[PDB]
Amino acid sequence: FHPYNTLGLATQSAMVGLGAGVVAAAARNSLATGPRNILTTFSKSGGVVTIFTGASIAYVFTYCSAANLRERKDGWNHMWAGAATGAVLGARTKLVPAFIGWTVLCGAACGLFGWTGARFNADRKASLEQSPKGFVQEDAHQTFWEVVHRRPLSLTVEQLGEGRGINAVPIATATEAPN
Amino acid sequence: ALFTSLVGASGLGFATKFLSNKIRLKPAGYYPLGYVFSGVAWAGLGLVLHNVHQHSLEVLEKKKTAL
Amino acid sequence: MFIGTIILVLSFLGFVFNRRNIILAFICLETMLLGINLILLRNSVLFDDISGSLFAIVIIILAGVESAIGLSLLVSYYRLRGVINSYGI
Amino acid sequence: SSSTPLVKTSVNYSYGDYPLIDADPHFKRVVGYMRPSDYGVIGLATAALPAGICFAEWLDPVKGKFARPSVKFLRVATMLGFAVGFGAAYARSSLRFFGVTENAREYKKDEAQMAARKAAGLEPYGTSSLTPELQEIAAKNSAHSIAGLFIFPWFNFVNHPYHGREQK
Amino acid sequence: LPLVLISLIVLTISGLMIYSNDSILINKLLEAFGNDYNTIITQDWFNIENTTLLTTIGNVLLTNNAFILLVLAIVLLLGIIGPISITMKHKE
Amino acid sequence: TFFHPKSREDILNEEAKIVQALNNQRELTIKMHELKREEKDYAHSYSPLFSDPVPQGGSIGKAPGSSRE
Amino acid sequence: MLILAIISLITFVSMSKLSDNRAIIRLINIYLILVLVLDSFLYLLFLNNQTYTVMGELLIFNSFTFYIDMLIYFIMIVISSLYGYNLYNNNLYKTLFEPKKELIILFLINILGALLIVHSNDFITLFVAIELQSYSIYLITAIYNSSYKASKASMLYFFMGGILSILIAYSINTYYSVLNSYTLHSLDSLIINTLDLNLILIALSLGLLFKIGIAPLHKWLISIYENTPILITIYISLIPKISILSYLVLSNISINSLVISILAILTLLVGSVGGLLQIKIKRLLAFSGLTNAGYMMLLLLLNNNEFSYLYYITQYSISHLAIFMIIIFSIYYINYINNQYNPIIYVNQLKGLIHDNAYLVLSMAIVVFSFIGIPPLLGFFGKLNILMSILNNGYYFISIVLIVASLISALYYLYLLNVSIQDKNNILINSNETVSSVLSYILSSLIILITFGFIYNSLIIDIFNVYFN
Ligand SMILES: CCCCCCCCCCCCCCCCCC(=O)OC[C@H](COP(=O)(O)OCCN)OC(=O)CCCCCCCCCCCCCCCCC
Ligand SMILES: CCCCCCCCCCCCCCCCCC(=O)OC[C@H](COP(=O)(O)OCCN)OC(=O)CCCCCCCCCCCCCCCCC
Ligand SMILES: CCCCCCCCCCCC(=O)OC[C@H](COP(=O)(O)OCC[N+](C)(C)C)OC(=O)CCCCCCCCCCC
Ligand SMILES: CCCCCCCCCCCCO[C@H]1O[C@H](CO)[C@@H](O[C@H]2O[C@@H](CO)[C@H](O)[C@H](O)[C@@H]2O)[C@H](O)[C@H]1O
Ligand SMILES: CCCCCCCCCCCCO[C@H]1O[C@H](CO)[C@@H](O[C@H]2O[C@@H](CO)[C@H](O)[C@H](O)[C@@H]2O)[C@H](O)[C@H]1O
Repeated sequence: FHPYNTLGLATQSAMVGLGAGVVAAAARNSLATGPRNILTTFSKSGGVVTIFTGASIAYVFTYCSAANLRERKDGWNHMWAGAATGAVLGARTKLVPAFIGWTVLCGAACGLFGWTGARFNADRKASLEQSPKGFVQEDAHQTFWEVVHRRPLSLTVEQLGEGRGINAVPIATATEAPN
Repeated sequence: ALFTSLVGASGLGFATKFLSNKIRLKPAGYYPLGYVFSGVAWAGLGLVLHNVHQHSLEVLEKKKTAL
Repeated sequence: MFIGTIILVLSFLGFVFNRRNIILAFICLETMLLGINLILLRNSVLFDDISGSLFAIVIIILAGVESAIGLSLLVSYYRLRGVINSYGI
Repeated sequence: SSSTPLVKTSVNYSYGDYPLIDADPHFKRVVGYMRPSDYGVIGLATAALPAGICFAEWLDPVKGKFARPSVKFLRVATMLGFAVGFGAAYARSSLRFFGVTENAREYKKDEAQMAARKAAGLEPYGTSSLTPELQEIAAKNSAHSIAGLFIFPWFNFVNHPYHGREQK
Repeated sequence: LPLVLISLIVLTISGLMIYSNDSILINKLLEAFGNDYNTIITQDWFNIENTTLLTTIGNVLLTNNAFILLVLAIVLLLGIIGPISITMKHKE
Repeated sequence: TFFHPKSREDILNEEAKIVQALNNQRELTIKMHELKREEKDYAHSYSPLFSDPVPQGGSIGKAPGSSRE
Repeated sequence: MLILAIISLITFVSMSKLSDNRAIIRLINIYLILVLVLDSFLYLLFLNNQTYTVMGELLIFNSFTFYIDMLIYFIMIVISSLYGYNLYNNNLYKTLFEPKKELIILFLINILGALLIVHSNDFITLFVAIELQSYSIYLITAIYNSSYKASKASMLYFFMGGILSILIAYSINTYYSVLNSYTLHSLDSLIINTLDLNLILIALSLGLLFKIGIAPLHKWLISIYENTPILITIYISLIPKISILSYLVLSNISINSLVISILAILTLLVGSVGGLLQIKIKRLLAFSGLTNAGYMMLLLLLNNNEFSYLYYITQYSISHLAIFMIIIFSIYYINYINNQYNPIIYVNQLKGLIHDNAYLVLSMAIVVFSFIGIPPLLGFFGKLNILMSILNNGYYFISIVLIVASLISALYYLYLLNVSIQDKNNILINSNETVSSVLSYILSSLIILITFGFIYNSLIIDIFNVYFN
C-alpha cells in the first residue's frame, strides 16, 4: 500500500465540512419560518457547522490513521471512521447509551459500506458481467466468478487447513496395504 | 400442449367471473353465461400467447437449421 | 453565452427568492426561456447551423402556449378565490 | 425528372423470413394488393365497434335501464371502426410487402407489374413532381412509418426510387 | 443574501464550465473566458440563391422536420382547448 | 410383494434426462446472454433501408470541395 | 389512431352535450380496445430486435417502445373505464364521479406526448413531447376547477414543471453547443471517453427525473397527488413516470453515475420512511410510487435493463391500478364522505371492510403482498429480476439498501390490510344496489393477473429472447 497524509487530508476535510455547514446554514435561514435576517445564519442554526466539520474531521482522520496503523486499505478503516463520526454525532445528545449506540451502529453501517467496496457506484471491471465467468477450461487458476467441476486438493488444504477431516491424502489410499 | 393451455386460461377466466361476482356481493352462479364468455375470451388470449411462443421457437430453430 | 447565462441565472434566483408575487414567477420563467434561446442562437451563428434556430422558433411557439395555459390556470384559481395573494402560490 | 437516387440503400434486406417486394410501397399498391381477408378485417372492425358500445350498454347501462345507443353514436362508431380496419388492412398489406408475412401472390404480382412497366418503357415506381432531394426527404419521412400506426398515420404518396430492391 | 451569493457564484461558474470539454476543472472556466481572438470572415461564391434564415427554417420545418410542425399543431390545439375547458363553464 | 418400485436403472436414466434438459437450458441462457450485448449492424440497430451512416447535408449552396472521406 | 381519435373527439364533443360525455368515453374505450386487438400484429416487425428510424431520424421504433405503447393503451383503457361506467346508479356517485367535457381529449393528448417521449430519437422531438405531456397534465389537474385544492395543485405543478423544463432545455442546448447535434446516436465509445460529458447528461436525466418526484424534490408531487381528485390522481401518478423512465432506460445516459446512485438511495430511504406516519391513503400510495421509482432508477446504471424494467413497470402499473380501484370500490362502505373530489382520504376509514366485502379485502391483500414482493406473486419476480441485474453489474450496497427499503415499506403497505381485516360494529347485512359489472371484471382481471401471471414467465422469457435479443 501507499501511506495517507493524515493532516493534509483532514485539513481539506475540515474546510469542506465548513463550507458545507455554511451552505446548510444559509439554506436553513432561507427555508425557515420565523423572522430572520443575515444575523441568524449562525445564531439559529442547530449546530450544522459543527456537525459537518466534526463529522468530516473525525471520519477522514480516523480513516487515514487506521489505514496507517493497520498498514492496509480495507473496510475496517471505514468501520472505525464511522465509529468516530457516530461518536461525534452522539455526543450532541448528552446521554451515554445514545452515544454508544450511535458509535456502534454507524460504525457497523459505514463498515458495511466499506466491506462492499466503499462506493455507492460499481467498480465495472470487477463486476460479474465484465469479468471472466463460467467454467474454466484447462487446468487454469480459478478466478473469483469462475466455476470448476473439480478443484485442487493442495488448494483446499491451504485454504482450509489440515485437521477436522481434511487431509493432504485420502484416508483409504493413505491406509492401503502396500500389496 | 394447446388443450391444456386453453383449459387453464378458461379456468383463469372462470376465476375472474367468480371474483367479479363476489366483489359485487352476488352469489357465485349469478349469471352463468358470463363464465362461458370469460372462458372463451381468456382462452383466446392463451391461444394468442401459444401461437406467439410457437412462432418464436420456430424462428430460433430456423436459425439453427440455416446455421 | 454570457448574456444568456446571466439572464437565466438571475431569473432563476428571482424565481426562487420571490416572496412578493406570482407575476414575477411568470416573468422569470419567460426570461429563462429567453436566455436559453439567446445562447442557442449564438451557437447557431457560430456553427452556421439551422438546428439551433429551428429549436429556438419551436421554443417561441411552446413558450407562447405555456403562457396561455398558465394564465388560464391563474384565472381558474382567481375564479374560486377572488384575490391572488403574496403567498399561497 | 431524372428519377435516379442520391443516397445508397440496402439491396434485398430481410425484414422477415419471406422475400422483399417494396420497403416503402405506395398507397395505391398497398390498397390494390389487399386480399379479401383485409376487406373482411375492415368490415369486422366496422361492425365490431358499434356492436361493442351496444354490448357495453347491455352489460352496464348508462342510466338504470337498457336503451340501445343513439344512431349518432352508432354512426360515429361505424366511421371510426372503418378507419381502424383500414389501418389494420394497410398494415397487413405493407407487412406482406416487407416480407414479414406470407407474400407469394404479391411477389408474383409485383414481378408481372414491373415487367409490364419495363415493357412500356416506364420508370419503375413512377415519375414524380418533386425534385430528387424532396423524393429523398419524403422516403426518409415515410419509410417504415407503419410501425407508428398506434400513434400517427403516415403514407407514401411521392413515387420515389428508394424502395429496397436491385436497380432493375 | 448568503444563499443568493453562494448560488450566484456556483451557478454562474458551472454554467461557464459546462461548455468546454477539458478535463481539469479550473481550466474549464479559463477557456470560457478565453474570448480574445477575432474570427476571419472570408467570402465564397457558391451560394447562388437568395436563401435567408427564414427560408431555410421553412424548408427544414416543412420537409426535413414536418413531424414537429404537425405536432406543434396539436400543441396549439391544446392552447385553444385547455383554456376553454378551464375558464368557460358549459351549461349542458 | 406389494412393493413395486421403479428400478434403479430407469430412475437414473430419468434423472439423467432431467439434468440434460437443465444443462441445455443453462447453455441456452449463456448463449442468449452472449448474443445480446454483441455489436449489431447499422442496418439492424438504426436503419435497414438507408443503411449509409454518412450524412449528405444541405443542397442549396453545395460547394465542390465540401465532401471528404 | 390517437391523432384520428383526437381530431374526431374534438368535433364530436363540440357538437354534443354534457349528457353524452360518458358514452363518448365508452366509444373511445372500445376504439382503443379494437386498436390493441387488430393492430398489435406489428410486433413481427421487431423480430430479432430490428430497429427502425422514422420521420427522418426523429423517431425510433423497437420492441421496447411497442410494448410501452401497448401498456399505455391498456392503462388508458382502464382509466377511461373508470370514467365511462358508473360504479353505482345513485345520486352520490353521479355527484362524485362525472367526466368533464374536455377530459378525454386531454387524456388522449397526454398519451400522445407520452408515446412521443418514449419513441423520441432527437431532442427536439423529446422537448416538444415533454411539453405536450406537461401542458396537458397541468390542465388535467385543473379541469375540476370547483376544487380549491386542485387549482392550487395545478399552479404549483405548472411552475415546478416549468423550471424543470428550463433545466431540460439548458441541457439540450449545452449538448448542442458542445457537439453540434440534438441526437444521442451521435455518441459512441470514442466520444464518451474523449469528451467529459456527464454534467450535461446527468442534468438532462435529473430534469426528467425530478418531474416524477425523485428526491429531494418529492414533496410537491406528493402534495399534487394528495390534493387532486382520485380519478385524476390514478392517471397523473402513473403515465408520466412510465414515459420518462422508459425514455431514460432506452437512452443509456447514466450507466455508472454516482449522482444517480446517491439520489436513488435517497429516494428509497425517503419513500420507505416518510410513508410510515402518513395517515392518508393517497400520500401513502405516492410514497409507494416514489420507492418504486427508486427501484426503477437503479436500472438506469446497467446498459442491459430491458427485461427488468418492462416486467417491473407492467407489474407496478397493474398493482397501482388495482389498489386505486379497490380504494374507489371501498367508498360504498366508509361511513363518512369527506369531499366531492376525494370521498375517502384516511386509512382508518377502511376499518372493517372485510365484514362488508371480504373478497375486496382478498384483492387488497394480494396487491399489498405483491407490493411487499411476496411470492408467488408478480412483484417478487420484479424485485428478483432487478436484483439479478444490479448484482450482475456490481451494485452491492444499493442491494442491501433495496432490501431494507423493501422491509420498511411493508409497514405502511400493511397498515391498509391490517385496518381492513379489523372488526367493526355496524356491519352491512343487505344492499339492493350492485356495483358495476365492467369495473368489477376489470379489477378481478388485474388481481388474477397479479396472482397467476407467474405461470407464463417461461413463455415471456422465450418471447423476449427472440424480440429483444
Ligand atoms: C461555500 C464554500 C463551499 C466550499 C466547497 C465545498 C463545499 C461542499 C458542499 C457540499 C454540499 C453541502 C449541501 C448541504 C445540504 C443542503 C442543506 C440542507 O439543509 O439540506 C436539507 C434541506 C433543508 O433542511 P432544513 O430546512 O434545515 O430542515 C431539516 C429538518 N428535517 O432540504 C432539502 O431537501 C435539500 C436537500 C439537498 C440534498 C442534496 C443531495 C444529498 C444526497 C444525500 C446522500 C445520501 C447517501 C448516503 C447513503 C447511505 C445509505 C444508508
Ligand atoms: C434549471 C433552473 C435554471 C438555472 C440553471 C442554472 C445553471 C445550470 C448549472 C448546470 C446544470 C445543473 C446540473 C445539476 C447538478 C447535477 C450535475 C451532475 O450530477 O453531473 C455531475 C457529473 C458527474 O457525475 P457522474 O457522471 O454521475 O459520476 C461519474 C463521475 N466520473 O459531471 C461532473 O463531473 C461535474 C463537473 C464538476 C464541476 C462542477 C462545477 C462546480 C464549480 C463551483 C465552484 C464555485 C467556487 C467555490 C465555492 C464558491 C462559494 C463561495
Ligand atoms: C402487451 C400488452 C401489455 C398489457 C399488460 C398485460 C400483460 C401482457 C403480457 C404479454 C407480454 C408478451 O406476450 O410479450 C412478451 C414481451 C415482449 O414480447 P412482444 O414484443 O411485446 O410481443 C407480444 C405480442 N403480443 C402483443 C401480441 C402479445 O416480453 C416482456 O417483457 C413481457 C413482460 C411482462 C410480464 C407480465 C406478465 C403478465 C402475465 C400475463 C398473463 C397472460
Ligand atoms: C443489514 C445486514 C448486513 C449484513 C449483510 C452483509 C453482506 C455484505 C456483503 C459482503 C460481501 C462483499 O464482498 C466484498 O468482497 C470482496 C473481497 O472478497 C471485496 O474486495 C474488493 O474490494 C474492492 C474495494 O477495494 C476492490 O475490488 C478490491 O480490489 C477487492 O477486490 C469487495 O469490495 C466486496 O464485494
Ligand atoms: C449477503 C450475501 C450477498 C451479498 C451481496 C453481494 C454478493 C457478491 C459478493 C461481492 C463480490 C466481490 O468480488 C470482487 O472481489 C473479488 C476479490 O475478492 C475480486 O476477485 C479478484 O480479486 C483479485 C485480487 O484483488 C484476484 O486477482 C482474483 O483472482 C480475482 O480476479 C473481483 O474484483 C470481484 O469479484
